[PDB]
Amino acid sequence: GAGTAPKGKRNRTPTHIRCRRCGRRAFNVKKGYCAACGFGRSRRMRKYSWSHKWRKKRNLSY
Amino acid sequence: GRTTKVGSAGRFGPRYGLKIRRRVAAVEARMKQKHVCPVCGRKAVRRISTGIWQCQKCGATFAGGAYLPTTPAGKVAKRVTASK
Amino acid sequence: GKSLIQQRRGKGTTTFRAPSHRYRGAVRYVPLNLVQERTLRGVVEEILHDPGRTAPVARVKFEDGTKKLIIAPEGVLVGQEIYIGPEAPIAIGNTLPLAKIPEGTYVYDIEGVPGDGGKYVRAGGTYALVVSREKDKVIVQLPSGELKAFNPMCRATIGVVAGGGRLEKPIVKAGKAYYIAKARNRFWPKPRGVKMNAVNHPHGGKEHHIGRPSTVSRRAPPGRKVGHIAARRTGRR
Amino acid sequence: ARNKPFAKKLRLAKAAKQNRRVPVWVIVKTNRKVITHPKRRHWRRTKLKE
Amino acid sequence: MKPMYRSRSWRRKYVRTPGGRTVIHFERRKPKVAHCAMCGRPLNGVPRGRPSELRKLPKTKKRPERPYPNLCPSCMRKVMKAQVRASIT
Amino acid sequence: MLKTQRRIAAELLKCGENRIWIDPERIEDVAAAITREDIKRLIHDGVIKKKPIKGQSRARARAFQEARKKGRHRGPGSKKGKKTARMGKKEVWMMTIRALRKELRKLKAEGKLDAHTYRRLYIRAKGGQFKNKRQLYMFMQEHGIL
RNA sequence: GGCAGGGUGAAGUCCCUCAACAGAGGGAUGGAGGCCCGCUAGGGGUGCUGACGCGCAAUUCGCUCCCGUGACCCCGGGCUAG
RNA sequence: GGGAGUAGCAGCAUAGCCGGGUGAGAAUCCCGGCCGCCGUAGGGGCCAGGGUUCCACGGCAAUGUUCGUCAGCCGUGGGUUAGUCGGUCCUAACCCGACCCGUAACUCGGCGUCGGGGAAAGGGAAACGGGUUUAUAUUCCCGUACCGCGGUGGUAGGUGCGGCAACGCAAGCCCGAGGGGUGACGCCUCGGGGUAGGCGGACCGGUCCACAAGGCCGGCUAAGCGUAUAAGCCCGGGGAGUGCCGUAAUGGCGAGAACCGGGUGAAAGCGCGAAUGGCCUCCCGUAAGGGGGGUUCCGCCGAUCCCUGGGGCCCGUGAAAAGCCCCUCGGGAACGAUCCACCGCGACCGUACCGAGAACCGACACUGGUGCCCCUGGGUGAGAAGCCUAAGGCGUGUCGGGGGAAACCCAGCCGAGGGAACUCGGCAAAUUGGCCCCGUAACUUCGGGAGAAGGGGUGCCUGCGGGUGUGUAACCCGCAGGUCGCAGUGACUAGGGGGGCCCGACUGUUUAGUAAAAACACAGGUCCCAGCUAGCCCGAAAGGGUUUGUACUGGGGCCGACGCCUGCCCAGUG
RNA sequence: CCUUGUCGGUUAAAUGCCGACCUGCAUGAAUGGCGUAACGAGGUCCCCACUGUCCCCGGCUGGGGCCCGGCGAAACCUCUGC
Ligand SMILES: [Zn+2]
Ligand SMILES: [Zn+2]
Ligand SMILES: [Zn+2]
Repeated sequence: GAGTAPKGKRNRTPTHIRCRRCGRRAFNVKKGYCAACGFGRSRRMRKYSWSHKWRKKRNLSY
Repeated sequence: GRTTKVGSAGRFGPRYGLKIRRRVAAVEARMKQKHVCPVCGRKAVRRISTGIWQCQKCGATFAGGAYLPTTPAGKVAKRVTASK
Repeated sequence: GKSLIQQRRGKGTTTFRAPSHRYRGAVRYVPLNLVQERTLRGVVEEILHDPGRTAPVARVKFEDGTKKLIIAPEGVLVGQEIYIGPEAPIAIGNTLPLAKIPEGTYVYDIEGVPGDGGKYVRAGGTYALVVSREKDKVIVQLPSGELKAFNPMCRATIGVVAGGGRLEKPIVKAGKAYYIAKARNRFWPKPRGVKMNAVNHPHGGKEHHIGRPSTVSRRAPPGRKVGHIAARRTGRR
Repeated sequence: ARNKPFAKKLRLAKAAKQNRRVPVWVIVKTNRKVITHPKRRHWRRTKLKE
Repeated sequence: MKPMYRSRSWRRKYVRTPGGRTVIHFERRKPKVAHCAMCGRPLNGVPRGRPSELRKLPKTKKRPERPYPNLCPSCMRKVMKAQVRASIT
Repeated sequence: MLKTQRRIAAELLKCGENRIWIDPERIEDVAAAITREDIKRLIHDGVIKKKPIKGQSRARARAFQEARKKGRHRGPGSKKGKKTARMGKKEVWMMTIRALRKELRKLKAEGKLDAHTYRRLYIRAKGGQFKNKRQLYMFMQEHGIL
């Protein structure tokens, strides 16, 4: 069905690889941009006010 | 050959019905007979592709109909523009 | 609600787009600004099947060296010479302006405005007939039966399009229709709207019936034009 | 034969070197305080980020 | 077998070795013979091979000496005769 | 642990690991050996050997083929496939017609047939009249061709 | 990139004998099909309302049953986003 | 804490025993033998993915469904060598940037063009065999080769020939421009020639057997260089029809057949490479090592591997570009190679191991999935079926011991006389079964139904005959006689059949995980809009889909193969 | 709907099946009507054969269950329990 057996189909190419600008594994290899920092799409950094991750990285309050 | 009524549509066997089997058989029988060439006059013309007809002897290649080398409207246009 | 197939086609996705990289190039005549008053001569060097066209095409080589595709007429031979221009004879395969074409002649590949390359009467087995000439307009009978006026300087080619009788033979099988549709990426197989759910179609619902007239106004909004759009009448005769 | 990119190879090499136990002279120098650190990784248990 | 050799453009062949191994060798395929420009008939006196094979041959072992070596002889004679008859006036 | 020795000996003797033999009275000398050179010496001295392949006999099948040639083991209860699968359909016809055509040419070369009669016989054979050369000759005799 | 083996015998192409106003009868060739049998490989999931049901398994196992040159099965590269 | 020293450590592959050893300690680790399992996969090779799991030495606190002296566990040190293998080039579908347009704006939406990217199984220069290591090898060593660039020195040629011809030749150099070819292609089917592999006989050298014969093992040869026929195409001569030549089949001929001669042209084979190289074997104190021998002939089957030619189907037509060969032009110099011999140079990255009933994903050393992706000896046999078996692998689909083994359960075998009386319902089980001969109903869209139904036969031994073939080579097809058994497709393999009714025309698809169907689709029928700056559609706009398209077309609905048919009503809603 | 309608056939015995009749509660012509060869893991009635389905249950084979050595959980649990 939809569970354990389809999990076996996980030896294809990965959706995301390591990103050259920020060091995370969030670079989408078919589209050519990063889902975390925006590298490949934006000269500027991706940063949203509803997100916590950059504040956590800088030990900031929300 | 050894069929009373069916022809080329004996490949169908029981299926798809009378009207359709009859029509396929007739169209294909008239198409697969060797036709007269318009350049050399011999009966050596066969269909290559839809609308394209070729003579085996002289090598002449011409455009025509889907399942026959000529069409009625084509004959009329030939007659009229031969007049003028 | 949810969307219709006719609304998803407008987005331009792969499910709906034509595979024209598979085809032979477009078919256009020669520009006026390079055939002004010259009456060019060419030779037919190949006749070819085209997957996007419904008619066979021919490859013509001209004197300079330029090769081009034309829509092929019933009867044209490999090794035959054709003429394009105003002082071209009246012979099957030649292209002339309408002002030089007698009444009663069978014609194909007619321009809408002069110089536009060819628009009208292109399909396998079609022909148009020249009806009337005047100094301001030429009236032609199109295959739909309709009479239409053209500018007398519009270009047309003489004869009938090749590839007629195509529909004389039944398709017979579903698989043959599969291949015929795949060749041009047509939506196949086609669903019925009365066996869809109500979220999917203005027909639709578990009792499988249209519960309102299937004739729909010309001014209805998109998502609602299904059935018989702006019908003058319905039925047998 | 198995076709790695050079940069991925170098990152895997660092991950390989990182993976050993605390030296014994460190435990001695520290008087049994530092005896284990947070990056013991085994190839069947915890997978890395390629 | 590697995936590159699971590809049916490599014409595998079995060969027994001086050590008794019986191994598989792989080679690329040979291109077909030259054809006439007018008629599409095959040509004579023109050898078949890949580029590396053809570069180990001299010029005169690649085509016949006669003029228009890209045409069959009948079509060549047509061309020469037409030239002659147009060189009359 | 003698896995090293066994694996090296297999690679050197071009055999399998399960066909290597180590003397049970000299396991200690063999454990003392950690190099290919030392393993080679032990193989030269006979402490490590290659066992011979048993081999599968085919004498019973030989005797069966003999008897089948002289006419046994080929009755109705011994068959599992269709007669077409066992004989052929097209191969029989080919070998027949090739035989007939070869024979006809040989006759016409020996001088016994003229071209007209040869042609008519060629056509009869093509049409399927004879089914073998004895029938061909019986027809030539019945008629006046001999 | 791939699909053991076997069967049936469409069109097309003919041969022979007796006759010819018409015809009658006997022999072959050839290899089509969303054809047939088939746990070849592969794909699917009808019944026992079988085993299991803190399982080997958050949908599996066994027997039985269906397709198997096609609107067939699978792979690498891409496209469609609430 | 109780539940409890309980359940589970069975079911789909039931595997251990004897002797010896190590060690504190041995059902569970090592050696030998016996007995077993897999054997078109549990064997061999290798992607992705994983990342050191690879090797040697040393260990046993924890991990391992038991133990453990063992290990994919722990510790200490090691290990991946390339001009020729792959990536670095080309384009495909597709993506991006600039300019430009839109947006209040943008990291948003578009866009023809210009440029740039995009395939570790598509196109695409060049290397094979043997040895060596604990662990790498077409990468190191030995032997023998090839490619590109750059030089040196000679020659062909510039300024040369043989053939009626097809054609045969070393048959000039530099820079540019055109042209032709190759690259470069679908599905189905058939013949011809070869190879790997297999089989049979003879000879040599060995080995297993109270003997005995007989059985079993080994009996080899790469890239590269040189060398030519087959089909097919072609050139000369020749001159045909109450026809002649040919094929498995289709076919061919005054638009030039037969017949004589010839030219070009594949896969292969042959020679050199090449030998105490590899394999087998025989003597000596056995460390270095020592020593001498053999390496031969016929014949059969042959592919799913390689080459080459034919035929058939499409309302369906099955990539492109780089690169490479040839020809002709234009412009330059007087020299000078696509031939021979020699000399030098050839950067960067990957290269260990698994590749799955324990190295990948599924929380696990998970009967699932990824990958059956590529490949596989002998016998019976139609067969890559099932059964037995060689090679190779395993005894770890990782708890064992007792038992004439209590009831009861799971998975199997038999059952007297009856023969569906059981049950909602013949659920389940049984019956039939391969091949050859005979014979075969209704109904029918004349194709089928049909293997309808139904009936006979089948082993072993001894002899006779046929087909093709040169053949007491090899394959296939019949007859007669004798004889044994309850039984001869003796195991394995291997249909139970017939007659009425309803639905749906058929092949096909569906609710991943309680519904496979009468539901969907289908060919076909019929209605509607539309002459193109259209009709229908996306979007805030710019722009866009149908459109590389033009009424035998594109879009929108309903019915649903085929046959006989499809009546009346426009007051109402549209 | 009354309904196991009525008549006939099938059975020793028929709230079933088939064929006919027509007061069609509430059939009917492309929300198609009536038929239909071939096809169906579709639904349904009957006949031949066969059988442990049943009369009526019996005996065997392997694996568990039981005893022995070792590893060693969980669901559940107010206290208790004629
Ligand atoms: Zn980033
Ligand atoms: Zn002609
Ligand atoms: Zn030519």
